Amino acid sequence: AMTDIRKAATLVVIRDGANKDIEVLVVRRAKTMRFLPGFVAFPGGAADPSDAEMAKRAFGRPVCAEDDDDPALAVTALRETAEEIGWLLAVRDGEGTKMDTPLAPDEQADLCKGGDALSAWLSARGLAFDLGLLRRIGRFVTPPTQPVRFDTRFFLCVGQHLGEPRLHGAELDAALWTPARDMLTRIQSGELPAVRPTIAVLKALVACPNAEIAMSTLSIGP
Ligand SMILES: [Ca+2]
Repeated sequence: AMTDIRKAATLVVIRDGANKDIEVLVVRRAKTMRFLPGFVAFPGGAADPSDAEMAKRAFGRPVCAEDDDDPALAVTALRETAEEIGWLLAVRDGEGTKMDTPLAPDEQADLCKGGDALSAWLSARGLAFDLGLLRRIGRFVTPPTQPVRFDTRFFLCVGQHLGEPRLHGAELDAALWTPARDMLTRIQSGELPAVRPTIAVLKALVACPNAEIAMSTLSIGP
């Protein structure tokens, strides 16, 4: 009756792909999940307390940040992405050297234990996120007609350097780089379910000529 509106964030990782179309990392929730089984989405999830702590050690600020919680939510998005697909995006040290390697299976497994695992892994290394590599592209609150509600902050970043996503555990049954047009058609046709914000991001990416133009202009309006 008095539904929690859960703060969350999602990361839309893109690259310039085949046929001059943008490609994006998507994941699919396993049929065994209790909430939204089989839904396609981008990596993301609920805010954790260590997210704002890591944001205070971060470099820079998200492009098109408008609110005081944008740095913490950018971190939420980056953390959830590392847990889901095994890559830590936008990491650097004090000298500006970028991390460009994936997490080993064991480090991804350790990050999925939750708590302050990511904050600890970064702080043992003197590393932090460069939030300047993310663009705030939207904010969506689930309609009050829904029994489970989120207030989700969407960020965009470019992953032209990334290899393949790697899963940990059973929550997701698939993860891949897909042209945004391909995925959109599959949702519009009814083949795969997706929440409204997911569709609206895919349509924005399809209208966009390339990843540089997206990092300069992308915005999802309700
Ligand atoms: Ca997640």
